Amino acid sequence: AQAEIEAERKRAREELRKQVAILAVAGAEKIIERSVDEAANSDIVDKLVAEL
Amino acid sequence: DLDLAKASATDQLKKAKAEAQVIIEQANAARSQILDEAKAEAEQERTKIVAQ
Repeated sequence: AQAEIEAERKRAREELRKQVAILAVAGAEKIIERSVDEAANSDIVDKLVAEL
Repeated sequence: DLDLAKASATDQLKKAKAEAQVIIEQANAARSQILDEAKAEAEQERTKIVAQ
């Protein structure tokens, strides 16, 4: 019984991690949407072409 | 009277041998009841713990 309880607790913790990750990346998407810069985009392009 | 020695032995030996069997059977029933009741109490403890 005690092992079953501990296992359910671990499963709940992993569940919470799964919950947070999806909405976190979905919010990061909007952070990109509302913080992007054309100078930052050009910096990304020039950075990757400098190491291709 | 000498020929009754076997008769007098069969008046005791086989009857005791048979009685040993029911003596064992009653202990077998007691064992079975004890183990069944132990399982039935353990399950009700486990359910209580997990429900908590």
